[PDB]
Amino acid sequence: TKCTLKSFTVEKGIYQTSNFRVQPTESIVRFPNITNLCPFGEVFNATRFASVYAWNRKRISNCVADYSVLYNSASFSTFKCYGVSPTKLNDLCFTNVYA
Amino acid sequence: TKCTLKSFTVEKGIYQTSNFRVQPTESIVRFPNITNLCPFGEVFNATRF
Amino acid sequence: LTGTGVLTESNKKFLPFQQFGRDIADTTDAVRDPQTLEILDITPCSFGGVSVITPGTNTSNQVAVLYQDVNCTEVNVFQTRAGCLIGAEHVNNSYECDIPIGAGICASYQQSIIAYTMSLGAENSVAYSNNSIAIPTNFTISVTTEILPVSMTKTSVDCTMYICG
Amino acid sequence: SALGKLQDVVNQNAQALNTLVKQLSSNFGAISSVLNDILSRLDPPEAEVQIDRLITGRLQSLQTYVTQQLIRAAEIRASANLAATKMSECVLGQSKRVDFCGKGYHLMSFPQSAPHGVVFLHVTYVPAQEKNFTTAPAICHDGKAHFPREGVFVSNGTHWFVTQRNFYEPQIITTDNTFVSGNCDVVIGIVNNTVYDPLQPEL
Amino acid sequence: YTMSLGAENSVAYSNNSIAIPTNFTISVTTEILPVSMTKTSVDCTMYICGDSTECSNLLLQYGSFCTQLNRALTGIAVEQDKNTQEVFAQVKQIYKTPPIKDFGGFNFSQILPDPSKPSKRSFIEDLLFNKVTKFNGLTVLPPLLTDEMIAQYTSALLAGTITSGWTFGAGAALQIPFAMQMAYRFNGIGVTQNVLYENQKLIANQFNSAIGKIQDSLSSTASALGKLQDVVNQNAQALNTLVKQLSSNFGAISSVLNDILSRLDPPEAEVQIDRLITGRLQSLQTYVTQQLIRAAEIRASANLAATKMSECVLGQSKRVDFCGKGYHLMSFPQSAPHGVVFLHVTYVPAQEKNFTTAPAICHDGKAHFPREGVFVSNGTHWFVTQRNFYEPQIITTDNTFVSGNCDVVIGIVNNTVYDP
Amino acid sequence: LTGTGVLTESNKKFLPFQQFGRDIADTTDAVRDPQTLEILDITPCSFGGV
Ligand SMILES: *[C@@H]1O[C@H](CO)[C@@H](O[C@@H]2O[C@H](CO)[C@@H](O)[C@H](O)[C@H]2NC(C)=O)[C@H](O)[C@H]1NC(C)=O
Ligand SMILES: *[C@@H]1O[C@H](CO)[C@@H](O[C@@H]2O[C@H](CO)[C@@H](O)[C@H](O)[C@H]2NC(C)=O)[C@H](O)[C@H]1NC(C)=O
Ligand SMILES: *[C@@H]1O[C@H](CO)[C@@H](O[C@@H]2O[C@H](CO)[C@@H](O)[C@H](O)[C@H]2NC(C)=O)[C@H](O)[C@H]1NC(C)=O
Ligand SMILES: *[C@@H]1O[C@H](CO)[C@@H](O[C@@H]2O[C@H](CO)[C@@H](O)[C@H](O)[C@H]2NC(C)=O)[C@H](O)[C@H]1NC(C)=O
Ligand SMILES: *[C@@H]1O[C@H](CO)[C@@H](O[C@@H]2O[C@H](CO)[C@@H](O)[C@H](O)[C@H]2NC(C)=O)[C@H](O)[C@H]1NC(C)=O
Ligand SMILES: *[C@@H]1O[C@H](CO)[C@@H](O[C@@H]2O[C@H](CO)[C@@H](O)[C@H](O)[C@H]2NC(C)=O)[C@H](O)[C@H]1NC(C)=O
Ligand SMILES: *[C@@H]1O[C@H](CO)[C@@H](O[C@@H]2O[C@H](CO)[C@@H](O)[C@H](O)[C@H]2NC(C)=O)[C@H](O)[C@H]1NC(C)=O
Ligand SMILES: *[C@@H]1O[C@H](CO)[C@@H](O[C@@H]2O[C@H](CO)[C@@H](O)[C@H](O)[C@H]2NC(C)=O)[C@H](O)[C@H]1NC(C)=O
Ligand SMILES: *[C@@H]1O[C@H](CO)[C@@H](O[C@@H]2O[C@H](CO)[C@@H](O)[C@H](O)[C@H]2NC(C)=O)[C@H](O)[C@H]1NC(C)=O
Ligand SMILES: *[C@@H]1O[C@H](CO)[C@@H](O[C@@H]2O[C@H](CO)[C@@H](O)[C@H](O)[C@H]2NC(C)=O)[C@H](O)[C@H]1NC(C)=O
Ligand SMILES: *[C@@H]1O[C@H](CO)[C@@H](O[C@@H]2O[C@H](CO)[C@@H](O)[C@H](O)[C@H]2NC(C)=O)[C@H](O)[C@H]1NC(C)=O
Ligand SMILES: *[C@@H]1O[C@H](CO)[C@@H](O[C@@H]2O[C@H](CO)[C@@H](O)[C@H](O)[C@H]2NC(C)=O)[C@H](O)[C@H]1NC(C)=O
Ligand SMILES: *[C@@H]1O[C@H](CO)[C@@H](O)[C@H](O)[C@H]1NC(C)=O
Ligand SMILES: *[C@@H]1O[C@H](CO)[C@@H](O)[C@H](O)[C@H]1NC(C)=O
Ligand SMILES: *[C@@H]1O[C@H](CO)[C@@H](O)[C@H](O)[C@H]1NC(C)=O
Ligand SMILES: *[C@@H]1O[C@H](CO)[C@@H](O)[C@H](O)[C@H]1NC(C)=O
Ligand SMILES: *[C@@H]1O[C@H](CO)[C@@H](O)[C@H](O)[C@H]1NC(C)=O
Ligand SMILES: *[C@@H]1O[C@H](CO)[C@@H](O)[C@H](O)[C@H]1NC(C)=O
Repeated sequence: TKCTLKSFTVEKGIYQTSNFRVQPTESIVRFPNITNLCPFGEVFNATRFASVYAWNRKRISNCVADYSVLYNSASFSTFKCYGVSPTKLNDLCFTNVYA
Repeated sequence: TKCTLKSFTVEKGIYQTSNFRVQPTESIVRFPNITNLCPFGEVFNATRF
Repeated sequence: LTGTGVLTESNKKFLPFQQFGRDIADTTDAVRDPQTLEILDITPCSFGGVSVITPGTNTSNQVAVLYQDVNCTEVNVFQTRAGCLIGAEHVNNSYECDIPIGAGICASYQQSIIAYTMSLGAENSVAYSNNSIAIPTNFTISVTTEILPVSMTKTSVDCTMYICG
Repeated sequence: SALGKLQDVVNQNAQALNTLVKQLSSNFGAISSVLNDILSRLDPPEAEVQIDRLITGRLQSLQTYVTQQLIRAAEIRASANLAATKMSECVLGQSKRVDFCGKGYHLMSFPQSAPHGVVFLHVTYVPAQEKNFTTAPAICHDGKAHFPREGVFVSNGTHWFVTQRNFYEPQIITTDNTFVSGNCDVVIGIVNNTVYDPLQPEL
Repeated sequence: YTMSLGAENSVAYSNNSIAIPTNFTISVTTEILPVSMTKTSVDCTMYICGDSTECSNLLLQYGSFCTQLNRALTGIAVEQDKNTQEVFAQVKQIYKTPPIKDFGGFNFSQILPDPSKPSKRSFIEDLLFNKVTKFNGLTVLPPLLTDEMIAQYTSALLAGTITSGWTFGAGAALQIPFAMQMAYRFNGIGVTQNVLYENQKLIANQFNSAIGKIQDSLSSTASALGKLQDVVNQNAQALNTLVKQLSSNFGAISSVLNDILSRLDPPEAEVQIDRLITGRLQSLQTYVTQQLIRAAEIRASANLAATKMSECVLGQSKRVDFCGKGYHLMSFPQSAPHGVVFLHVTYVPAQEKNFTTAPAICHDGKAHFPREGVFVSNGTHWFVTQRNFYEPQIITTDNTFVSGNCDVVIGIVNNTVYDP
Repeated sequence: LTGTGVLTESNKKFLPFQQFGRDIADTTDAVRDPQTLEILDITPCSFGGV
């Protein structure tokens, strides 16, 4: 009270404060378990690719894919990752992964 | 009126739903009449050259 | 000179020197025609908003629309100082204002929607004379109700949670 | 709709609050309206710009909300001062202010509570059964002009009476309800009659 | 120089001396009160964005700000109509004046409406209206009441107070001859009916001269109606500032969206676009906030005007300096473009003359007190005179009452009380 | 959908395709646990003040 009143004499009354962050116990994560590691080498290191004039879209879905192995690889240079960040890709969950 | 008030029922009154603005129709350009047209032609058609 | 508007013939004239003309607050007001030397005034075409008059879904669903400060020619139509009213029919009768439209014109639901000049009251010429008095011989004892707000909800927001959480 | 005024205030609050919360779902040019998602996708150096975009808009909305709340509080405070004055004058006493304590000659007011306000039941006196009478500014008797002490000089066409100004109670014209000032040569509308003296017959 | 508050008058106070007025200077003071401001509205989309589709695709990521602004302006306009209704629409059964204006010698021709069809106003109303004098997505809504109907309300109130008095403000308009209503208003301000009835001709020339002076003062000076002119100029200047804020870069390349959309690639032209958007939003928000504050001020003034019309026009106020300075008799409403003018008729004593007094008079050891007046002395003889007008009325038992003996009261002066 | 709150057992009925139901100001109010498909209500934790 006396710190927010900027004084050492307070007198009668009521005086307020700031956020009441009731600290939540632990942390819960409820990601669905497909129990199927997503084979992601289907796209990057696989057979011969298509041409730019006829580019092809691949789909990976209903699987648990990890981008950390991709970023950690030093061969995979020239990253931009517009709209997101490579370090924060891991915790994100997606559905429409158009490759 | 229902959509702007965002209520299915409305009550007696007057409500400014939207705005009306007249569309322009064709376009016009006006400049000083004729020209100060040069005696350029006498150069192209000169006799003593 | 670039813009949009209605280019009407103007009675007021520039000097032979002056070619353009502005209005007060520095807005274009008239321009002399360069082809033939005469001065045409400018009045930008109507852009007044549109409003809807309704008696309420409880009574009916008929709609009357007011295009403010727009002639009915520039899209039963009734021309009013407030604007052009469509869907409401003018009537010579006078009634107490029900849905205020403006400039003395009010609308009401009477089947359809009728618009009129509000009646200020019943014209009552008091029987005044310099030797005539009116004394009451009775009374009423009237109980009326006067509602007055004295307080509102004591809301209180915290900026940190609202902005950051 | 009788309590519409009170309802208005409530609405003017609730709507405002709703508007405020609806301002929490506005991008304000930012990538989203959720801080957690922005912090979970972008790096903090680049998430700072989006957080600034959200903060500027939210702070402007909050300041606008507080400003309109202050204006509403000013108007409600004016209304509360009016209500306190009406409780002090209409309720705790009898008010001679016209149309302050309802329409008509105010008699007394009864307060009643309402969720966010007060309702005054104004009991006022409205006289209505009119009768016209022929009227005199003054009465001439022995050249005295005999002005009325407390009432008006009405007449049934033929005879004259001194009634009170708000209820037809005729009473005869006597020296006890009538006082003398001057002679009958100055008053424009003087009317000649007889004022009765009680004392002489009382002998 | 150092200002002087006025003349250092020193009243001739004494513990036995009074100053009883012997005349009066019936006067008509003037009061001007604003009751409404210009009903305006702004199309926030058209204002901020003009007609560009890109800006209209923005200003929605900013949320419901435009709805807030137009709702506030609509509320202000409805409040202006409510103010005009409260000040003027206070009388039922719009009244008319008799064809024969025999109001005890009084002359209300300048305030009464004239058939010569200036709208339907009166002479004073014509002078008042003579004295005080769209584009860019902002319009002015016409007032719900037109000046003719406001003048009709004014004429109805004037006819009710001229013929009926204060009765039309309670129930039905009980007609009562003029110069008899005014006698009762004197009764209300203390002086008896004798003053008016014996001074009836004088109290019509005083009032007519006051009305003529009001006419001359209103005609002469251009700053007479300064309050309404200030209101109009303030509204016009706020509108002009709002308009001129459009031609402001606000940190962008230009104040015209077309130029920015022309000379820049839209992805980075977005920065200039929303810089202009924020600037115009701030300007509009400031305009709305100041309009709301000024509307609160105008609402206070309109409530004051309604209270005055209820108490001054429709009654006789005992409140001091409320309906003009002096003992208020009755008031007259007149309409002005955005306000009301009250012609406060007041009574002012003037022409004083001092005598010597006594709290009570001792007769037969009984300490008579004055029933309704003051005890005064001509230096030789004592009289009971009313407190606002010199009228001797030699002391009798009818106008004095006995409260004991001549011991406790301090300023006892021995005398005789006549017995009828 | 990160955030803190109390996850009470929900009583609202969901479309078998609807994943998470919001409310005014698009705050995540109800959510289906991806495993053991059921409905839960997210309610903000105690944020009163002192
Ligand atoms: C490429 O295919 C291999 C499967 O054999 C995986 O990546 C290999 O990882 C090992 C050790 O982690 C390295 O020694 C190899 O050089 C990698 N192979 C490469 C780079 O071609 C993985 O399945 C694929 N890499 C992806 C998907 O990034
Ligand atoms: C533009 O041209 C017209 C005609 O070529 C000029 O106006 C003519 O003026 C004469 C006499 O003043 C009239 O008899 C004609 O009827 C006019 N013509 C028309 C079409 O109205 C005009 O002066 C020219 N503008 C200039 C020179 O600025
Ligand atoms: C003056 O010069 C002009 C410009 O060259 C001539 O205009 C054209 O001239 C050619 C050749 O003389 C003709 O074939 C065209 O028909 C002319 N055009 C027009 C529109 O007439 C013009 O003829 C010359 N004047 C003369 C030669 O008397
Ligand atoms: C004043 O008005 C009241 C009614 O407002 C009159 O009382 C009514 O009298 C009639 C017959 O005399 C009865 O049938 C009604 O039932 C009465 N009404 C009430 C409410 O009591 C009263 O008579 C009037 N005053 C005079 C002097 O006639
Ligand atoms: C004038 O008012 C008086 C007051 O009552 C009326 O005089 C009396 O009327 C009654 C009948 O109602 C008679 O019985 C009395 O003899 C009257 N007293 C008199 C004449 O002194 C009288 O009727 C009224 N005059 C009118 C209405 O013209
Ligand atoms: C009331 O005023 C009128 C005129 O101002 C007077 O009474 C009328 O006088 C005319 C002629 O002077 C007569 O034709 C009418 O019949 C009269 N009517 C009435 C009702 O008296 C008179 O000066 C005033 N009356 C009083 C009593 O003061
Ligand atoms: C008083 O009544 C009489 C009745 O005519 C009128 O005044 C009288 O006028 C005559 C001369 O015309 C005098 O001789 C009388 O002395 C008067 N009577 C008095 C003074 O009482 C007149 O109608 C009345 N006086 C008024 C109304 O002032
Ligand atoms: C009370 O004051 C008024 C003026 O306010 C006096 O009226 C003036 O009287 C003189 C002489 O009698 C006249 O020449 C003026 O024309 C009067 N003026 C007006 C406007 O009528 C009145 O005389 C004073 N009363 C007394 C008793 O002296
Ligand atoms: C009330 O005052 C007005 C204006 O002061 C008078 O109107 C005048 O009428 C007479 C002839 O009718 C002329 O002097 C003028 O036409 C009007 N104006 C002026 C300035 O005099 C009106 O006559 C007065 N009322 C009465 C009953 O006389
Ligand atoms: C004060 O006024 C009284 C009342 O008029 C005066 O007494 C009267 O004086 C006159 C002449 O001065 C006599 O005719 C009266 O008979 C007196 N009235 C009586 C005796 O009752 C008194 O003189 C005045 N005093 C002054 C002017 O100083
Ligand atoms: C007003 O004040 C004066 C001044 O004291 C009083 O006059 C005095 O009266 C007493 C006897 O009553 C004398 O002894 C004094 O000499 C007087 N004073 C003067 C200065 O002469 C007077 O009594 C007071 N009157 C009232 C009503 O209070
Ligand atoms: C009243 O007059 C007398 C002087 O004539 C004074 O009062 C008298 O006081 C004596 C005793 O002091 C009593 O015996 C008398 O009866 C009184 N006379 C009365 C009451 O008439 C005194 O000067 C006067 N009273 C005042 C001035 O208040
Ligand atoms: C996936 O999670 C569900 C949770 O109900 C569990 O029943 C199932 O066995 C899991 N699949 C595995 C472990 O492969
Ligand atoms: C409005 O609706 C109610 C029922 O919702 C009905 O009782 C009432 O009569 C309606 N008012 C009308 C028809 O004017
Ligand atoms: C429509 O606008 C006004 C309103 O009636 C009118 O004076 C004007 O002549 C009309 N415009 C036309 C007929 O082009
Ligand atoms: C009455 O209404 C009709 C049709 O609206 C109109 O022609 C007429 O001028 C109005 N007035 C009179 C007095 O008929
Ligand atoms: C009351 O008014 C009527 C209406 O004209 C009239 O005939 C009657 O004489 C009036 N009565 C009195 C006493 O003036
Ligand atoms: C009025 O007051 C003055 C003081 O200036 C005084 O001289 C005069 O005597 C007083 N008048 C009477 C009648 O006492």
